[PDB]
Amino acid sequence: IVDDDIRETMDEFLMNIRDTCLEGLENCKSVEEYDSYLDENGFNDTVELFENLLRTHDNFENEYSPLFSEIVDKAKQYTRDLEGFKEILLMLKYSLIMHAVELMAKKHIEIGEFNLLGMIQLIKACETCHNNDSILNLASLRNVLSRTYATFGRRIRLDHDLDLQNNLMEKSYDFKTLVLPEIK
Amino acid sequence: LTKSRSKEHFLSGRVKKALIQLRDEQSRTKKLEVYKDIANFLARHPLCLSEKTLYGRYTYSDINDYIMQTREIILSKISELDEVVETDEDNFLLSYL
Amino acid sequence: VFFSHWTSKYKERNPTEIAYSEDIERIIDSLVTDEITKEEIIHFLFGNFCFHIETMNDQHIADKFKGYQSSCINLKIEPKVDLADLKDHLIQKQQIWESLYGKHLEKIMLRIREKKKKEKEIPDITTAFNQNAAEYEEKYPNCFTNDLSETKTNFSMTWSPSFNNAIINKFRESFKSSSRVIYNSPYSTNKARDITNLVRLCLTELSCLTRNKNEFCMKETGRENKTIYFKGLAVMNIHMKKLIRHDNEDSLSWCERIKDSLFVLHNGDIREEGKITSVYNNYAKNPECLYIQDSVLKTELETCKKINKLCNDLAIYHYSEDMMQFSKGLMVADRYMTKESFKILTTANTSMMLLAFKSGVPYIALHIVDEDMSDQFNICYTKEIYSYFRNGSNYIYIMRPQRLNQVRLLSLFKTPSKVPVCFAQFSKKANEMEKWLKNKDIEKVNVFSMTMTVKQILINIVFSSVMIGTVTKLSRMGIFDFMRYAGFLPLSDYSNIKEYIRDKFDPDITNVADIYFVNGIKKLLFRMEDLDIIGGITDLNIKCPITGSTLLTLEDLYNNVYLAIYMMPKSLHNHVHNLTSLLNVPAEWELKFRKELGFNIFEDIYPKKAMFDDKDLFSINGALNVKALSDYYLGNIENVGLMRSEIENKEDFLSPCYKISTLKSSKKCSQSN
Amino acid sequence: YYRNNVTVLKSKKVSEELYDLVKQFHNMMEIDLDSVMNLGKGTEGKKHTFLQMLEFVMSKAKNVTGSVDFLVSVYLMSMKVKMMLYFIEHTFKHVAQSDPSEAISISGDNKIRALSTLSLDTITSYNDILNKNSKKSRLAFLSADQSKWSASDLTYKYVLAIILNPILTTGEASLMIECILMYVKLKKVCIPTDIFLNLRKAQGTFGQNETAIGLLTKGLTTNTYPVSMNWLQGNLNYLSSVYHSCAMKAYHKTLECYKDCDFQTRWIVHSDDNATSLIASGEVDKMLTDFSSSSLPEMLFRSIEAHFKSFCITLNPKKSYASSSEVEFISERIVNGAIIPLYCRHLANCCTESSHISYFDDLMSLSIHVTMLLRKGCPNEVIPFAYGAVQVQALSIYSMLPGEVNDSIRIFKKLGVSLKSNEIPTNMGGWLTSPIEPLSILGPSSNDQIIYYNVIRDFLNKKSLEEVKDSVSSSSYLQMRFRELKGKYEKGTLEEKDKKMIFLINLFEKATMLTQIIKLPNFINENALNKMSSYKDFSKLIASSLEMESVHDIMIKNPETILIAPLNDRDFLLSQLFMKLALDRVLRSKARTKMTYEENMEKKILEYCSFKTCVNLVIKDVNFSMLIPILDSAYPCESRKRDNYNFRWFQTEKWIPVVEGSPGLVVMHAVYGSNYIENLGLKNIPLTDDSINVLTSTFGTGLIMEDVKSLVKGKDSFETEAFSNSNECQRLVKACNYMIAAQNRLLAINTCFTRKSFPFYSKFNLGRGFISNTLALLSTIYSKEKTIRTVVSAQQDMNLEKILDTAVYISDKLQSLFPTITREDIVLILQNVCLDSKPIWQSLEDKMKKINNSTASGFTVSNVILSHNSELNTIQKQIVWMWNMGLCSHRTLDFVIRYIRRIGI
Repeated sequence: IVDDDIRETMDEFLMNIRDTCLEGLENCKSVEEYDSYLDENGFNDTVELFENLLRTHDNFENEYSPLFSEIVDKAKQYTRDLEGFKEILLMLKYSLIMHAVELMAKKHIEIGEFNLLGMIQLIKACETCHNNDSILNLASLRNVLSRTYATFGRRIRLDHDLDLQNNLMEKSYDFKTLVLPEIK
Repeated sequence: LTKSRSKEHFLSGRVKKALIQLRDEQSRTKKLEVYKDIANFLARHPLCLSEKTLYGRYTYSDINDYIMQTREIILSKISELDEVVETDEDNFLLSYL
Repeated sequence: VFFSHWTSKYKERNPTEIAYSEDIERIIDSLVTDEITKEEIIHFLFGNFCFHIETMNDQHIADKFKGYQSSCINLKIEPKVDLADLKDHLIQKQQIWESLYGKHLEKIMLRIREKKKKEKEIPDITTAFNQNAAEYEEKYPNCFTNDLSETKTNFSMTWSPSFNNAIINKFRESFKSSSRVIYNSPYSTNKARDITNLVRLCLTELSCLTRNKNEFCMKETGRENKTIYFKGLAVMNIHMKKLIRHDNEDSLSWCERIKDSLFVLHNGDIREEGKITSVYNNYAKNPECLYIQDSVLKTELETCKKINKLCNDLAIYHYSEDMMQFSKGLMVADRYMTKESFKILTTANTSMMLLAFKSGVPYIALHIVDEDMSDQFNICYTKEIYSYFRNGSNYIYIMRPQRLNQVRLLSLFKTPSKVPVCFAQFSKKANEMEKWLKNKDIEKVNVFSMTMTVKQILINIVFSSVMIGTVTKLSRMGIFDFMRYAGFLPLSDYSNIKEYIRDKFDPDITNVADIYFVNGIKKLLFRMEDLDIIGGITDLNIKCPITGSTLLTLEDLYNNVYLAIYMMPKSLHNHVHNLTSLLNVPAEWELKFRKELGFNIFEDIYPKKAMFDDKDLFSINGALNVKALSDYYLGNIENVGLMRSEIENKEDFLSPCYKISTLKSSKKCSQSN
Repeated sequence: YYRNNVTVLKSKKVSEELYDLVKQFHNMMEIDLDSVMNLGKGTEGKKHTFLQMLEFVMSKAKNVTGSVDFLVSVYLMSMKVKMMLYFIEHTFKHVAQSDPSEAISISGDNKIRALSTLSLDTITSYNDILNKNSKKSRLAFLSADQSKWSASDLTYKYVLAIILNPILTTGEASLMIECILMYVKLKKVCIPTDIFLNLRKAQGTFGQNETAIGLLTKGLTTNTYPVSMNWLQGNLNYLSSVYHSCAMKAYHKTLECYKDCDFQTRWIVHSDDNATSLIASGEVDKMLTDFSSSSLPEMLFRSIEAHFKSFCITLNPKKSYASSSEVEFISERIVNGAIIPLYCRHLANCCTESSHISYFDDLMSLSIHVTMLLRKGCPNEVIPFAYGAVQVQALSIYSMLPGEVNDSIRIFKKLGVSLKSNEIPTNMGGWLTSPIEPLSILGPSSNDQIIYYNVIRDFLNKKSLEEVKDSVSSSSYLQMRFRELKGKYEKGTLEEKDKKMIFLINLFEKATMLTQIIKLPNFINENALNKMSSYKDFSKLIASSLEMESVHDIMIKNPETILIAPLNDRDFLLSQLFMKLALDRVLRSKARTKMTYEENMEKKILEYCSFKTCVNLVIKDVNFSMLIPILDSAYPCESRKRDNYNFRWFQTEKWIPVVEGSPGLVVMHAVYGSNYIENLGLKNIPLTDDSINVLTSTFGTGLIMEDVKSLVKGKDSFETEAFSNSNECQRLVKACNYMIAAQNRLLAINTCFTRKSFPFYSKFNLGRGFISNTLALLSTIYSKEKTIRTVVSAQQDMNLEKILDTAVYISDKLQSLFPTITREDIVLILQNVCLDSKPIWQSLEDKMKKINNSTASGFTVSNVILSHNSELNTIQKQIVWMWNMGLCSHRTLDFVIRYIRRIGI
């Protein structure tokens, strides 16, 4: 790898990993303060950084991505065997003292006459428009009506009236200020 | 979203059925009557689209072009059907607009 | 830093005057203007490197400094060894050298104002065509005219109407009769009689023995048989050089007459199985088996079914297989057979027959026609039918010969890939065809119950599919690259509206029914030159091949005209004519370069004549491009050491030459031995 | 013979030319073994670099010999001129790489559309920000092509350039200057001999004169003709483009010399191409009267034409066209910020050309074209006709159409093979019967992997591949299935499933991943091996027995030669030393030329290591393993799936289950351009390395004694390779490769010292058994609007801190926009709203069940802080939120709030 600051950064991270791991596996006669020091900088602080650097590198997706996969997959195996060896060390210490992806679909949720698919999208567009102080687009109001989406697909009808005036709205704390700085 | 009801919910299907019947209508006067009714309805209901309106990638000018094309087609059909010989139609639309 | 290596042994060499050529000093001579002499431009040229000192090691800048002093000493220039005087000299030199864009700016508006005159414009496209036709008229006489009856075959090169040894047995039991001759306009010294004599001779008595099961030679007949045989051979020569103009009348009316006649010729085949049909409906009669989620979509699979059945009604796969057998029979007919032999070609159909008629590249097609669809078949191929005759309830026709080429055989072999996919694409593009296929269902589609508008657009799509899929003539190439070079019109002023027609157009039109294309694109261009402000909608124009009103998006027209462009093979003439063109383009270019620069065919290159000063033909500004390169290398390469190490590491010159894959793979060297 | 030396050219092998020049540098005029085994011992041996080779050949050809090196045809170049052109282009290509607005250093295809679209959107953004409160504003673009870039350009402009580069030193700048000036004073083009004879005969008998191309010759007395300023096209696509961009910025800096107007002109330069713009503000009227034009594109065209004419660039008016909305780079003209798809080129190349070597590889190339046309926004009904079109061209061109000879289904039916129609492999003449999704996402390995997966699922008697994973990964289960297979085979009670499985294992036995099996050669190289001099050197230095045992003995002396790629000397030349056609074979196919035709096709059908390796390459594939489960449980529509229907399902279900299964994208409708993500070509190269060592070992043991099943205890190399080849050697080396980790350090001295057998053919391929990658598919532009589970849990592990800011956000905001909502409804919508194709609640639940189980157990403080340190550090902010819906236990909450939220030497 060549990219200057990030090159030095993820060189530094894994040389720290390798040196700390060889120093943890250097000598061990005493009790588990060695592994207690090894755990947080062998498992937490650096592994998820390499997992992050795999999925956020953009200009290396065609030149260094199979390299980075072979780095971070071995890092995953290193994390798992760290957990196993640490459990073995704990067991000595206190004695001496698949289908989860296939839970998708059935995604047509409707509340009353309004679809609960375009509400989230329209309201995140509403927050985006208020954040940059811009006017809402008409097209974001297109996906509100259920009748356009009622011609195809199974319908889930959940009977809740559109009530917007009671107590449970008061515990949100999301930008109570009304900002209309172009309006008389 | 505003919990308000719009007037005359049952016009689009009736207008579509009337235009489908006008495709097969051999009557000269009924076409003029239906087109005059359409012209009166479009005059009585104004359009409130603003100049800042943007729909997707279509600006207000594109929707105004569609409105102008529809009004041009309707007025061309009216002028083709109604034959009143040159009664100075260039001075009434300018005063009305 | 980074341990910079010296990747050469030329450390003591100098770019100035130690090299072989003596060209640098005449570059300096050509580059001195007013108020700039030899010494100052030499100093700037070989001391502007000092903008990059902070990002280099000390030995490299020492090498540059000693090269600088050696270059100054060797060129009889007083050197500057100090740094303060060098910096002062270079800052007044950047001051005088940055005072040069004004002169070039004045010179380029001077060149634009002299380019503004001496040019002329055309009012409209039609006047551009008339003026181009006028130029071609005084270029060469004996062309244009209004005579349409003198032209060649219009519907490309092949014929195949709707209706092994049993077929030719049927043919030989039908040819025992006499003959008539019917033409367009009265001819003289009628050669159709000789062709009728030729087919009479070659089929009556000499078809009983066959060499290699499809061809046969002739050696022993009487002298009159050889006489009429050689007479038919003497018929085999037709040459023409005319042109049908862009403003001709009633050839268009002829074109829709032949289009309607060919469509009513189409729906007459009675076959239901074949070669191409099996693979296409095994992919297409059950098209859900190529998918996974069938139940999500139900308005697209049966439309493909409907298109497949409609093509089965029009025998498009049957015609594609017929042209396939035609093409492969002519490919094998080009073989070691002599000049007194010829061959028969029989397709999978029951009444289509061919005669090879010598090796060459010619042939003759034969036809068998019933009595119900009779006179419009005389309408169809009337320019290339020689004769026809009656036997019982049969009409038998003799057709005009022409010539072949192997790339034309390739273009015919591609036909089962040519016609169905383009037919499907244009049928997708036509929205009224889409709503007609949407209204009808799969067991209620037929050809005899269409709307007349649907009828006419289906005539147009059948004609365009056949014509695109059977491209064989040079005029098709000409109209195709004219369509591609005139596809730049439909946006704002691009300064090529008519000048390409005025200068770079090549007027070459051979036979009729391409007038439909040229006035379709003329209508399209006159629709596009109608006033456009900012933007608009698409539907107000018309397709080129399939008319197709109420267009969806301009993407559709870009796609379908570029289908009509991109499916043309390159050289339909020879490999040695485009080969010789690729050699002669640099030959003529270098000859006129040599003529403009005053060199001859015997002298050396003579690198600078000091002519290289803002002339239009072959020159530079001299002092400008050197400054542009100087500040480009200033503004591009920053931190020279690290990217220097990147150059030495990625492209790895410190490794041997075979480590690079691009200099070891099969590129073929062409060494001289 | 006209007192000259006429000589035609001959195209040799590039590797052979490098071998010859590397020889003749080392005074190696005659082939001899002892002149190269004497030196070059390991990494301390003799070495040569590129530039000393370059200057050596340059000093060799500095001697006058008729300038035979400077004799080139079009689209062709000699060896030394390839070296100097390589030197210029490959020393300057990183300089071209350093320019952000230039596109000769493209990443193949995607960088073109990406950079053109970003140029367009930044230009339009600059127009939009200059539209506010300005006096006057006008903008236009330019897509320009030059007339004859190869022959109009003066090469001497380069001579003024090379001396200005600070990247070189004094001496290599002179090197490039001298090679350029040698390129211009000796250039000549050899006319082809056949057209020379044709034109000479035509002049002799008919013309007695010639056209312009004959006046260079002195009455056609010379074969070759010189061109001076024409560097041929395709040779310098890098340097010329960058200096053309130098002319572009010369235009820019020329236009800031104007006083009353401001200009900001950016550019994209490809070879033979432009895409630029110009922005003018202020008094436009006096500016356009100064340049004598009425429109800004007119002024831009005239200025650009005059500037290009000033520096030997001829612009062509018929092809360069400039408007206010179009840019045509090579194709896909983008209008008003929206790209036209332009699948006309893809569907045209679907039926206009092919590579024309074999049936299978032409089918592969056209299938790649199918993937391109499907990936570029295909229209509605043309997919099955495109399938049929590529199939009928694959059938009609080489391997004949069904119903006649050379059929695939007919041969299988006349043999009575139990296989059904829609599972015949594509090498066996099987048609492209794969569905849309596996061909679309993978390409070459779609249909074969699908049929292999289905038959392993059938014989293994499971229901899904997730069952297959933990069923196979447990050892000795495959052994008991294979032994019950042997019991069923000796008994004779086999069924049709066993017959299909034995046919597919013996099919893969005689195969690569997918080879051709039937491989008719060309004109055999035995009459053309004399063209290569390496074959001459291989055959220059009873007797056959001693000579082959001697040469195999000298491979055994240094086994590292044949197996590693050439690293130094004494391991390169020894390694290289010791290692219209459609019209032809439409006649050559239906023939008995190689003594068999379409009976060799059926005689291959007539007749556990392969089993476990094939089920392993089924299960060790990464993207196929996540490809199948999103197919078999997929919803039809909605949740940004079906908003329209006009060819709209043809983009969304093609990739939204696939691409959003990965992160980095939220869009629905966009033409995508993928990487080379599917790498099935990393399992095959260790197997081939084992194939060479098995071949070498088999030759060695078979030529030291006969009928070898075990050795007679010779040396340890023979003994350890007897351990290698006792069972299947590929299987044992890959199996022992999962727990040996040598990676010896490539010093060629400790490599032979450490272990002479296993790291030789296990660690000298720079590759072993590892795991591939899945990318984010690189969405190029928006159109007109057991090993699985660990890495996936790691995806949620690194995504945990993001979804702790996302799920809490959306839960709070849905509680904000519905105040009558209940906790069961929160559970329901959190069970249904998914991110990165992962439902939120079950993804949190699988992580938090183990930490609640670890907390509720009897472990002490140190056994709980070190178990889930990352988890507790992530849940510091929203532990109460996890306790709110009854998820987190009160013991875990108490633990979090108490321990987290606070003589001798």
